[PDB]
Amino acid sequence: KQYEKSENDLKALQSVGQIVGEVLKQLTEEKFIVKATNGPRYVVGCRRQLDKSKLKPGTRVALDMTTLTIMRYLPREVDPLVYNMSHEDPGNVSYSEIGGLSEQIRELREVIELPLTNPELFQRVGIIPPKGCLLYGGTGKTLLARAVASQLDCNFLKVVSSSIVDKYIGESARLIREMFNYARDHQPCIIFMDEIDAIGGRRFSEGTSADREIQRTLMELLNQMDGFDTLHRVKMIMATNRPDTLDPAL
Amino acid sequence: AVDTAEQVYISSLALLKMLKHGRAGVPMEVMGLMLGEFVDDYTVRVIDVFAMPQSGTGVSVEAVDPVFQAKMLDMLKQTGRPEMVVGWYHSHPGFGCWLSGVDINTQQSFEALSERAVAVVVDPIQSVKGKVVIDAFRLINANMMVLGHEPRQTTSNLGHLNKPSIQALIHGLNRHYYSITINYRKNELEQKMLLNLHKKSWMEGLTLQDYSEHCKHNESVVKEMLELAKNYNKAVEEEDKMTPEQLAIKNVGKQDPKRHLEEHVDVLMTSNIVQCLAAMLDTVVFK
Amino acid sequence: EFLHAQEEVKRIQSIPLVIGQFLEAVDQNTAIVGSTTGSNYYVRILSTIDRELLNASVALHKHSNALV
Amino acid sequence: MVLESTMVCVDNSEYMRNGDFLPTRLQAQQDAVNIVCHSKTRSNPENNVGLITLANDCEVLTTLTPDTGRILSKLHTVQPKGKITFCTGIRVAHLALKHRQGKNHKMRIIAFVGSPVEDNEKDLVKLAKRLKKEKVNVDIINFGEEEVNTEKLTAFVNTLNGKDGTGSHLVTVPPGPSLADALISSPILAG
Amino acid sequence: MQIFVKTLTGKTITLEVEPSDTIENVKAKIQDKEGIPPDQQRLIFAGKQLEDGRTLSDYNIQKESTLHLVLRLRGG
Amino acid sequence: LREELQLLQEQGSYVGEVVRAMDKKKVLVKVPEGKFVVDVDKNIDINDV
Amino acid sequence: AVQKVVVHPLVLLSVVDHFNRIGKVGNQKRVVGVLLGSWQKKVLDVSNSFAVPFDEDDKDDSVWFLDHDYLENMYGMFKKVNARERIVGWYHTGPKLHKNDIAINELMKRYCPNSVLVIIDVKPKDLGLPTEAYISVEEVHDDGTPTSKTFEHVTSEIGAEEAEEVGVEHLLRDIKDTTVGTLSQRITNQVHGLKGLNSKLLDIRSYLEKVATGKLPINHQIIYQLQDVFNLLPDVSLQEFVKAFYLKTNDQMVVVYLASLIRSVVALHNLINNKIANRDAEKKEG
Amino acid sequence: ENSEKIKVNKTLPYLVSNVIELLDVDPNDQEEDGANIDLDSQRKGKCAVIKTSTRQTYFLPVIGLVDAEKLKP
Amino acid sequence: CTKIINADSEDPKYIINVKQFAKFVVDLSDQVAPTDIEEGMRVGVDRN
Ligand SMILES: Nc1ncnc2c1ncn2[C@@H]1O[C@H](COP(=O)(O)OP(=O)(O)OP(O)(O)=S)[C@@H](O)[C@H]1O
Ligand SMILES: [Mg+2]
Ligand SMILES: [Zn+2]
Repeated sequence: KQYEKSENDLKALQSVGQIVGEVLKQLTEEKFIVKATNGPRYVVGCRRQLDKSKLKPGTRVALDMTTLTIMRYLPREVDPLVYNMSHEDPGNVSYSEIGGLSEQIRELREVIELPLTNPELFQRVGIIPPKGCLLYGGTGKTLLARAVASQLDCNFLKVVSSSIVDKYIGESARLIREMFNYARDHQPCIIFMDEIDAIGGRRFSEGTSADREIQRTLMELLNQMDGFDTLHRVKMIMATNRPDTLDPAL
Repeated sequence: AVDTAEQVYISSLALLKMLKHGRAGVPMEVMGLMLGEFVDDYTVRVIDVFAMPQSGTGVSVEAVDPVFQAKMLDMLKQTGRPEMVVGWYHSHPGFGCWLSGVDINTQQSFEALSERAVAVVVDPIQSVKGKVVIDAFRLINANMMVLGHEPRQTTSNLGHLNKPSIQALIHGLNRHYYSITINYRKNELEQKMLLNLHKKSWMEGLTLQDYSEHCKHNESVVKEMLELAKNYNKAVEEEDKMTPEQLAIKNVGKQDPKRHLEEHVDVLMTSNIVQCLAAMLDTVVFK
Repeated sequence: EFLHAQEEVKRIQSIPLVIGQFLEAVDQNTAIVGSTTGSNYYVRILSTIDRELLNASVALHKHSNALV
Repeated sequence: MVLESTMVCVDNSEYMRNGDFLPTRLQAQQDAVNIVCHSKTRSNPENNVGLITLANDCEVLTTLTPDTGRILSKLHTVQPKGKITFCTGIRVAHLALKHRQGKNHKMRIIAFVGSPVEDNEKDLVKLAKRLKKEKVNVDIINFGEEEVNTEKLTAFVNTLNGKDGTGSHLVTVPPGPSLADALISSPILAG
Repeated sequence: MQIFVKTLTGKTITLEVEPSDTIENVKAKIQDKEGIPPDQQRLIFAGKQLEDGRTLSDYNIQKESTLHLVLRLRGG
Repeated sequence: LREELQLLQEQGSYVGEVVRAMDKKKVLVKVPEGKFVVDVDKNIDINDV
Repeated sequence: AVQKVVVHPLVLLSVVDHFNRIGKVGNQKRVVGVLLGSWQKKVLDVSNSFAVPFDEDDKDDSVWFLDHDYLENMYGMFKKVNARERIVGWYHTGPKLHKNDIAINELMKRYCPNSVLVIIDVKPKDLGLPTEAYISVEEVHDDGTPTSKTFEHVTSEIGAEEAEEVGVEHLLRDIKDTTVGTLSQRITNQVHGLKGLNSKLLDIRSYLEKVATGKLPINHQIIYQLQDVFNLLPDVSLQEFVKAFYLKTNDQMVVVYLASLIRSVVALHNLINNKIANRDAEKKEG
Repeated sequence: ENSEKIKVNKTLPYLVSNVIELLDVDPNDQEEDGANIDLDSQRKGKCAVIKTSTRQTYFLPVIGLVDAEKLKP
Repeated sequence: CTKIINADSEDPKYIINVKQFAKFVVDLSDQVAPTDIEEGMRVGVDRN
């Protein structure tokens, strides 16, 4: 058994990692113009037994070192940042554990718990449900959020609203991008921001420099939230310590 | 010893099996056997080629059950006439032709029983229509590489005819193996019956061509040929001007009239002269 | 035979070719390229190029990295 | 060992359909074929045993193969119905043994005839002198019922082992439905 | 008692051995009488691969039996 | 035309920009890449540079 | 049922080498082998083949043999070494449509439902395409027999492929008729196909050899088409078929008259482009 | 000998990287012999994706020596 | 020029950090005392 383990290692230690790649468009049945997130892009060949059709612009592929041609393709990827940002609170927080906020309970409930199951009453009226709302007020705000999170088991996503930023060029915006991507991945889904104030910010005359791409990702999220996407089964939940300071448009 | 005038005769039949098996699994290094007929110390003849089920990785490729090998050769003896594994080949995908550090190793296994196992590379990418970068090889002893002694004792002006690529010279050539000049065994047995069998047609020319639309297509070209001649009524008029070597580099953004204006004249001729002549024979022949 | 060579010319025009964008020329049959590498290099051209169809989306050779 | 190739020719003619022999006429000759293909395999591992017929449609029912799992599968509900045509039975026996993987084997054929034949004796004697130029030794073993004293088959074996052949025989059938395991004990013991 | 093995080239060789010899013994013997180490000694008899630890009585391979060898192709 | 196939496989040239040159016909030249100095091709006077 | 067949030049060649390997029999042998391929989109494809051992004796020529174990294992190897590949039918070397090919197809139809055959050429001389294929249809009808079955030719052509077009165009390197201009049509089908119509006029002249002397079955179903051909012989030259013919000559030649008029002016502009390079260098250079 | 050869190819220079995702898709359909490869599409366990600081990403079909259950994104 | 990260006892197995290239599980040279390569320190490392 041990020697078998050893030869599994042996025969395992000859494969070669393969260049992760992405395709822009295509020219022929065989010509393919793709690009890896390494940087550059090169014309590249493929395999004649691997569904040359299912390679729509947007797909995710892998490439071999040696000859740089398509060998295998893989489904979506999910940027482990948000993954470990997704499912880390098993809090036993219960409505029993809370009190003094019944009206708030129901208020929140309607806008996040009602439509996710039944849409009828609304179209019977003929009004799309809202997209995102938030509270304002130590009153059990964050705690209440953690509590309500315990009622889906599939589609709760929370973010601290500050780790989002980065030190590299700009990928912070890419982060929120992937976020809304996963949102559309499981159409029922709840994204959450904790004290979105800091990231929120407001208007400035370019005092600092990082404020620039800060506001960049800011307007990025602005667009992503309510522009050119039929907001369906996707609620945003926010809270503050001063609901004054953020952008008036937000 | 050898004379570096080895002159490997292959065939007109094996190379199509080489490229079809080489290209159907192109980005992996596919390989197989070479089943041929030995002749004297100088030349060798490889007539038949077959592959095996294989198992590969990115940088390596192996074989599988050996039973496949003996049972395949028994069936080729009883059907046709018996032969012998002339050598073996493999297929660099889009590389060129050299012996890599693993390609050299199973060659070393095969050169023990017979010392003249020919190692063959076929590249089914670099081959466009003409050249088919093949370049068969065979090892030289690295013991004589240690001696600093130059092998193979050139006794004929037939070896140093084809020059190696620099990329194959970066690899083990010429420190562990050598190249061999080859040609192809051609005969009326085969050469007459691939020429007079492949590009042939039967009615494509005794027929007319969309008779209401051929004359319509004789306006679909001529209409823009007016305005293309208006550009030819333009570009000559800006001559006796800036030194027409300048009129080569400058005109690379847009199309010139002059070359494009004789382009359609060939098209507007052969579309008409063929269709006029082919119609005037059916008047005679058909009643 | 010229046609034979003219068809066999495309041995450069194989698959593993890098992608770029053409910028400018200074003479016949030679110019300078721009790829995602940003680094610019001054390389020749081949016959089969229609000089007339040249912000040129261009592919370049992998190893030698010339205009194709 | 010794180079031969044992080729059995089963009898699927329509006169072999009754139940005069005790289990079945089909199964009794089947186990007779089963024990001789265990006698030829274990005395020489190179011999494959496949079966042909001599009926109206001379079919390759099972291929000439060393496995008997196809032979054991087809001989159940084999449908032994058809007119006998032995005049082409010589040709479907001889041309089969020229399709073998070895011609240096001894051409040895057994033939099971259990039906009245309508051959010409003038046609088989041209086929027998054909086998003289083809150097073929066939031991014909009679089963079932037939014209008694095997008409045209004594005259064929004599014109088979003629011209210094002197080694083939004609195992004739007894017209009694007894157990056929003792009838074929003479070819399995010696030639 | 001897045996026989044929390479794909059609070679024909013998090896005087004894029924108590393992296949690995033959591996070494024709490593000395052929050159190829036991690594690529993929040998076939009766259309079957032999393991190097069993005695000759395990395969009933008699004297001068027609075995068949192929190398263990594994280049790349 | 039957030779560029054994000519074009050559690496191209390098686009550089010179602030100025100095003695021994050498040239301080930039590339976004750091600067260097090499000689000049004899066919090039430097007062013209 | 089947639109057409597609044959690669490999399997075209992969019979010839076997015809060489059995060419030492001298006396008589037809090459018969298993045809492999993969028919898709109602188009018959042919990819690979080998040949099965097969003999034939002239007296009582109803005795064939297919060593099916050689058919079982080698296809099992080929199903292993290419699982995309499968059986498509069979072929034979086909000089003259031998007699056993009425039940060879029925012997091995338990593998391929539409077990198609292919007749090839080993001694090429024709003006057509020397690859022929039939199909199996059966009939309880007309007049002939209660059990009737006759083969029918589905059309045939040699398909190409991007892999093998590299090979064959390297393997030709011979006399060629490339540069299709005004002349390739003149020789591929105006020199040639008019003589192609010879051997079809002369082919029905060969059936005509039975007027009172030839073979005993007479006509029944051969003359319904021949009655039609002299009936569907085209219209005579009296109608506006005369007049509308002069009409289009009076239209097609005008385009040629314009296009030739352009050809004279272009080369005249080229003439000054040599008189600019003749006079403006003899004073300069010398 | 196998562990020794491992150690041989288990030299001292190593590439650092961080986990991105551990891939688990099925084997492809359908595979044949001839040009088979025991590496590509022959099982469902297990694959993953990583990134060195040099900003590269390669696909691992083979886990390697250690197990991955101990690991995570 | 090279920057340290951390180490382990009984076996060299140090962790390096460099400017543009990534980090590597690394080793020292015997030709120096095995000690004063502790964390928070700048060291030299051959190019190859
Ligand atoms: N209404 C309440 N009922 C019971 N306990 C409460 C209540 N409000 C606050 N608490 C307690 O105080 C803690 C504070 O709750 P949080 O939701 O973190 O407060 P918050 O209002 O979000 O304050 P910030 O924003 O962190 S300053 C809870 O975890 C409880 O332990
Ligand atoms: Mg809080
Ligand atoms: Zn290789």
